Amino acid sequence: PEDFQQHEQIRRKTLKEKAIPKDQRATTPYMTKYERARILGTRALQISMNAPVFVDLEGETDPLRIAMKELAEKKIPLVIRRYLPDGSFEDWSVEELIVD
Amino acid sequence: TFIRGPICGTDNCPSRLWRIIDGRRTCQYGHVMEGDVEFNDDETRRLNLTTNATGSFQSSQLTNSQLLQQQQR
Amino acid sequence: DRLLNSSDYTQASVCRECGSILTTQQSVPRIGSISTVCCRRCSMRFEDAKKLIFIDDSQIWEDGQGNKFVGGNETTTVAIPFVLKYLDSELSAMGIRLRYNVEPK
Amino acid sequence: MYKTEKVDLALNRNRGDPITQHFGFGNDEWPKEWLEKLDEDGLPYIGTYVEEGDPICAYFDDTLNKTKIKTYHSSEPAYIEEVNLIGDESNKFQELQTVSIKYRIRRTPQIGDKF
Amino acid sequence: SAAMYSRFVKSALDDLDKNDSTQIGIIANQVALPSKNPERINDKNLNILLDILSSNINRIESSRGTFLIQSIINFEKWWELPPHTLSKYIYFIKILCSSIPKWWQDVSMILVSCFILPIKQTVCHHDMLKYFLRMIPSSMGFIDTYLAKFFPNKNDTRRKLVNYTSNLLKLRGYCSELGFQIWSLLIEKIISIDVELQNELGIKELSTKLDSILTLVSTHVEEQVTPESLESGEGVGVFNTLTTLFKTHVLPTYYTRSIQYIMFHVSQQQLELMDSFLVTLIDISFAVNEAAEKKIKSLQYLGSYIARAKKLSRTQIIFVASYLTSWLNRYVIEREEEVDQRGGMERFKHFYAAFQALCYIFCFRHNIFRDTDGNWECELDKFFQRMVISKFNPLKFCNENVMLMFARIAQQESVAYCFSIIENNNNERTRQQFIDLQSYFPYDPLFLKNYKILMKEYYIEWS
Amino acid sequence: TTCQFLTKAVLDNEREQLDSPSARIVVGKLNNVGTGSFDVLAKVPN
Amino acid sequence: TATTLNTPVVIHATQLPQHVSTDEVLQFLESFIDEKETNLSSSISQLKRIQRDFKGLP
Amino acid sequence: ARFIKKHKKQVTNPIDEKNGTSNCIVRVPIALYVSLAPMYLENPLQGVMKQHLNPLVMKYNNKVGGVVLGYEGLKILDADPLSKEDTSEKLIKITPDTPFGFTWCHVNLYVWQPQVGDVLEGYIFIQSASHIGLLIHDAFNASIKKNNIPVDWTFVHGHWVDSNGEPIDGKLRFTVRNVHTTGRVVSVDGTLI
Amino acid sequence: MDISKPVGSEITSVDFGILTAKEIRNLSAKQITNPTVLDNLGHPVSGGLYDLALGAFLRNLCSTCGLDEKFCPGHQGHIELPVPCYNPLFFNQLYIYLRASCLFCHHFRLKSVEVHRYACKLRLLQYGLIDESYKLDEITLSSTLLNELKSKRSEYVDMAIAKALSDGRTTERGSFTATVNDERKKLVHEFHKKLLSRGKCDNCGMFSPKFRKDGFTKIFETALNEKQITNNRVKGFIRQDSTYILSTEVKNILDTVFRKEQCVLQYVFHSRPNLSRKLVKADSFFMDVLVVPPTRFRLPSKLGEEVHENSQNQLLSKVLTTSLLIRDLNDDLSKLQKDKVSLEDRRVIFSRLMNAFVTIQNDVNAFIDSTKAQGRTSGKVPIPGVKQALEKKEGLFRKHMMGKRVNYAARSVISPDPNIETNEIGVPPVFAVKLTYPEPVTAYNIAELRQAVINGPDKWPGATQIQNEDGSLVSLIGMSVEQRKALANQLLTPSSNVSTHTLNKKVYRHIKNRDVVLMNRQPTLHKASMMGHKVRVLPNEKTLRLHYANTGAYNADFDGDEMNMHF
Ligand SMILES: [Mg+2]
Ligand SMILES: [Zn+2]
Ligand SMILES: [Zn+2]
Ligand SMILES: [Zn+2]
Ligand SMILES: [Zn+2]
Repeated sequence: PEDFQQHEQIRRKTLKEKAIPKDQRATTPYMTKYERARILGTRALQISMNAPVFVDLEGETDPLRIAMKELAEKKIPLVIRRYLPDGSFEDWSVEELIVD
Repeated sequence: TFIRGPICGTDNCPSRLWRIIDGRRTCQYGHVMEGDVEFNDDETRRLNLTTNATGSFQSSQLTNSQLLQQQQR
Repeated sequence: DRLLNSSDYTQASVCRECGSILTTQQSVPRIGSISTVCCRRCSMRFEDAKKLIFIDDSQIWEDGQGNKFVGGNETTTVAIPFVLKYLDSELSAMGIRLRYNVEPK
Repeated sequence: MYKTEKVDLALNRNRGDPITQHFGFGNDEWPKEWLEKLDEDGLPYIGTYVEEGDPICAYFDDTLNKTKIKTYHSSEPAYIEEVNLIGDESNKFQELQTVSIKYRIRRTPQIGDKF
Repeated sequence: SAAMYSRFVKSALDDLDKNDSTQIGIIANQVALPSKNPERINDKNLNILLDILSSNINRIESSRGTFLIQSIINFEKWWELPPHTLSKYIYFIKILCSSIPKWWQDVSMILVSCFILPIKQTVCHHDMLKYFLRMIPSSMGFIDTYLAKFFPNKNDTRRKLVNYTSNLLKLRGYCSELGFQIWSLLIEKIISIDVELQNELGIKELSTKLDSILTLVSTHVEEQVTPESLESGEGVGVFNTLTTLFKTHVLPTYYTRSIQYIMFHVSQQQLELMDSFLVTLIDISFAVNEAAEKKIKSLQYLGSYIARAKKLSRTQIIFVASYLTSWLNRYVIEREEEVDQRGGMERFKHFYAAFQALCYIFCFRHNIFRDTDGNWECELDKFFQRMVISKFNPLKFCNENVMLMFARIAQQESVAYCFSIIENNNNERTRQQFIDLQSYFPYDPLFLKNYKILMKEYYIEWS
Repeated sequence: TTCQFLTKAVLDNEREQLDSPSARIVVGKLNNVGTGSFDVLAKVPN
Repeated sequence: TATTLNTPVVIHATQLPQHVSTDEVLQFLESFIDEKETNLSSSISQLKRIQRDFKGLP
Repeated sequence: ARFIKKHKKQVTNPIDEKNGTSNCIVRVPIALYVSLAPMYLENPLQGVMKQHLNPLVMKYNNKVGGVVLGYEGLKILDADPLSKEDTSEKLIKITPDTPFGFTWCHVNLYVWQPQVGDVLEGYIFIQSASHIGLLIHDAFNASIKKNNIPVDWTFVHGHWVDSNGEPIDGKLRFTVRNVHTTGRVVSVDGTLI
Repeated sequence: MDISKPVGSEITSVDFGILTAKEIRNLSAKQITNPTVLDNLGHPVSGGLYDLALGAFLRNLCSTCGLDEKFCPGHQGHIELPVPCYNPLFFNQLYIYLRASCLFCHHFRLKSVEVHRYACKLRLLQYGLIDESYKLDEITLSSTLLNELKSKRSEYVDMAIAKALSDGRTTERGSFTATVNDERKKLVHEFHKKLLSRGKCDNCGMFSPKFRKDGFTKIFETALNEKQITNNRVKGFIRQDSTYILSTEVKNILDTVFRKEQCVLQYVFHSRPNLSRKLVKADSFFMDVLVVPPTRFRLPSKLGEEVHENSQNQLLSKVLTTSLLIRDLNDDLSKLQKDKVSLEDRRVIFSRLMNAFVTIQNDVNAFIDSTKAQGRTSGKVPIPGVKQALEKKEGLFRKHMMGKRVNYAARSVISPDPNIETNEIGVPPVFAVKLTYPEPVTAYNIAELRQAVINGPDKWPGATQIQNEDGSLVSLIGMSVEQRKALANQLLTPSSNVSTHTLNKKVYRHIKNRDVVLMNRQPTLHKASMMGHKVRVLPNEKTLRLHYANTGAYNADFDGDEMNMHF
């Protein structure tokens, strides 16, 4: 059991080391088109398997058209983890990315 | 147009497990057999195998034994 | 989608110690509880386990020959194509193993 | 477009065996909508309309004691123009082991037909 | 035989100590034969085999005796032995499955699978389960899988369904800790036979398959809930698991009417039940969080229940119909300025279905509405005339046939005027899942026979 | 030539690290270029 | 039987276990069945029979 | 050289005092990598208990070693390693191909574990000629078989009668010989000698 | 693939290795002994190549796990061998370390500090330190002189390793980059050339004899020379404190070398830090056993109506027959007494075994490869081996792993249509019936999935399957209207369980005007020739309809061009 706890202190200390803190995020402030497609991909996979939707549907039936609508009000509760090729990452929320 | 077989691997039948709803086998009342797919080989020493049913191999040409020899005499 | 999901996509199983996909089998049950998945390579013969404390009860299994075994129970299931499982067969004829690392450990 | 398939059961016979299966109807139960498309010797009526699933010959086996069947395989609905009864060039063997059916397939100018 | 066959099995048990076990293996082939075969071990030979085992079970707990136990427990028609060998076979299981408590899960697979027989042949099956499900208390869990695994199919025989249903209701009778999953088993399965029948409105099989099962629940539950089981027992528990499965199973399924009749039967046992069954249909017909299709479908469960429930009083019925008329009056306060707005009439489809309940209640309980004094209830003249002169117009968008019957019994009392707007209809000249939803009344006359005979307690007719 | 690159890699006990888009098709992971270049986390409350 | 929708994929014991005395077992057993009141019922029924036994009531 | 001795029960069980019996109820803190459905995205603590900790109540699980009674203190480990412990919005990694969230957990499992060589005292609910049937703590089944019964003890029609000539009933003290855990039910093999 | 069953475990790295002889004999089930494959009845022999512990066959059950032929994974068995054998892929790296060993000194014919130099360069190059490996030439100043050169070299390696770990320059698992991978291929190419350019043994002065090979793994040990025995016998005092050579004596010298040459051969076969400390053994070049594939990877090859033997069963047959000619002739010399045997009878047995010790090895060379075996039956286009299925254009890697075949895809002739949009495609009603899409049931589409189940499999828009909450499919093909409406009203009914209390029914709806396809035209030159169009379902045709604005991208001309379509 202690050989797991000694193992777990490594994995948490590495992920704390890899994570770039919030003030130093030097990547782009935009939503690249590979990020927008996966946000509407995963959010439409959650609406389809009964997640709570945060908008009013207005008679839509396709789960892609709901998650397209929910991005237009910045209600999507996801977090993008932009990897750098050393291992590091920067948690950018969806609400703070300029979609274009 | 059917083919007899097991009942079903569920309690929700009896049936004679009819033939191929394309790809897999089916019972009468709907339930697709879960799970096996029809095999096929699209492209020496000749053996005594008679693969016929769903691409799987069957046995040699001895039938139920004495009936071919009782009815011949 | 075109090269894993809609060609083969077999959810196989691996061992989390020897890391192979080909040496796992369903143990035939005892008296008649549920069956469980076990691995041949990590396991010992049970009489060899009695030669080296009491051996636990839940970590014994048996194949369809009645032979007992201990160990080989740490296993999970991953999602691979099937042609990997054919390749692991073909490489073991040449004497080559392909040990996998399956995370989380 | 015409198209000829040779219905055969003289194969797999191992050079000296008795006539294991015969043409013609048996005497046990058989589902009796085979009679709508097959004549009473196990050969189809000339001019019928075959689909994928209809029978083309009904050979009654003996070593399995059952009124078997042979089916149309291609998915295109064809008619039947000619059936020939080929006899043996060698000696007797005379239970009609080789039959030749010719299907006539309609080809109307569709969309996608090269001119 | 009397002394040699006792020494024969004792010389079979002796070879067990020397790991041989072939005269065990022959005698194991002797036990597990069919009962219909005269090559079997007879009755007095079975007496000799069982007391030499019940004397000492502590020798055959080996890996090489597991065919000996398996030959015993798979005794084909074991319960049809004479009762002097039957009382020792029964006494063997009460020692085997308590000395070695790993063998209970195999015999419990047999005692539950053999419940496809009528109750008068499995009287010793149910005595053993009430013993072991209190004495192996951890076995209360996995037998729930065993109940649902062997339930017969909806296209199986009429023999197997009704014998399996009636044997389960015996198991409901004493294991109150299971409770939920038995009622969840049948109501999930009787609904699987019911949605065939509404489309028939293989008929003669599927109709007579369910009415035997649907009677055997209703006659059982009218005995289970009683006046001495509400204030003193657990009849409030039988009601709640029946009313929480009406909400979860019979609400979301579509186009059914034979299963809500079991709540047309339990609810009429007392008066506080029909208040609680009413308050069940109230807070789901008005809660704002659900979609409209549950507030529409439950309002049809409100209109067609109160119209057909035999035991009712104005101290409930008018007092909710007073607040219903206030719920309409508070609906014509806010949204009668939202009737000229940019939008369609679909915004008040909840209202016309709410108003539909009033023109169904009026067609069946109008002689109740007359008080002693000779005045109507809650200013009907200030109500039935007032709602139709608005721009809402609840004659056009509501039902065509069950509301036209109301406009005959409206002008049999002249309480309102609505035929000139019918003359306005032919003057002025997404929805299909709702248009065919208000044409659905749950408690219409049943097409079955036996359950209509049971329903002359409290079901009324159109007369 | 498949045997040549195979016999060099076994004699070296070379751990493949699954980074090329031809290695991830063999094993059956998600690719690295394009949309498989980040992770999407969810934000659950409490 | 058991997919990964009702099974953890691993369980690892982080620490060594600590032997707890009965008076805190009764405090845990009290405060657990209060907070657990659909398939939990047939487990907490058996748990109700345990807590009566520790205080001592046959 | 090589050891497979890591199945050893590392904590021995004490003997309670003042009594003659043991204590076999422990508290072990575990960590576990669970799944999480896309419908419990607003109640993730409620959704882990309803999906992964409730099927472990009152059954056997060999990783903790005994029988799990219950749990306390479920804390979802956060995937954002710069947040604090007082936050109320934690992050959970979503699988690529599927919408099912996967995560870690920390929780305390109260386990009742018996071992070979301990003293247990339990009730009697059947006395037969070949065993004595036993319940421990009115939940778990035990047996004291005939070959482990001492030779100076007698039977009568029935109930067993001791060396001095009295019936035995109720709380019969014994020591453990084996713990059988094969099927879906625990089994404690006892011994009186 | 199904989005209701998720996986939790992920594969991250595929380490390699060699299957060892103690490894296979554990995991195997039933050792294959019998050279035949079937008995007379049409049934597999208990011990032959179709054994029922190697996979369920015709209708039986697999004797190890006990499942049907549609549930058995298969298991692999093993053939025993009395001779070890030469592994025909690991041959030239055995052939190089043969011609560099000293048969007397039991070391290499190179020096003792030159080898220790190449070890200490290869250790630092494991950790990526390309600089300190090159500064090891900068350490140079008899008996204790070479134990002072070896001491400061190993201190300088240890000083550089622990300094490069104080910061994050490297880690204990070791870095490896394509630049660090380059220098390893230059040292090893130099360390193998320096071992093959030796004459006299530079450790103890002796002269080692010659070896020379053939392609069929025939090596002939050449005897010595008179000048070199003259150096051997006069150096017999300091060391005082063309016959065909078989397999087992070559084994016996190489365990003796590899026990002594650990600290240099540890780093030749390791491009990463050895954390398990698995010692290198010379058994890793010799195939003591032979793992046969499972029965399911050895099914007979149907051709028309006949059934032929599997081609790998033939190459595994001839191994097993020739292993019975030797195993009889092994016990032939032992049952016959060793004093009764003459000088001729020991020499006529030793001209029978030496012909059969070749043909056991020239069949392992035939089972693995086809080029590296004998020229048989005048061309004949011979039986391909194991390597021949793992090869070029039609092999395994370039036909079944990089480019596959797909479900849910169609192809037909194209035809023009200007009356649709530029971003559309005209799907005819013969593709709009067979192509489906699993669309799960929630509250917003239950209005439309009821109407799409009632419509049945042969009316667009319709559906062709249901799927229950536990994976159990229910088709709709044969069902009539009162049975489809029996299922259409039961889509949202909860099925009570504790496992699947989250999941819900997926209906396999038809393709619609909402969906998106992925057209394609072979040959696909540039990436703008695999586009994605929105479906527009047209009636009364059989060809795909396309707008003219997309005929710049696919290079299409409407005279018989065919285009795929995915989904
Ligand atoms: Mg062209
Ligand atoms: Zn079926
Ligand atoms: Zn393993
Ligand atoms: Zn198998
Ligand atoms: Zn030396």
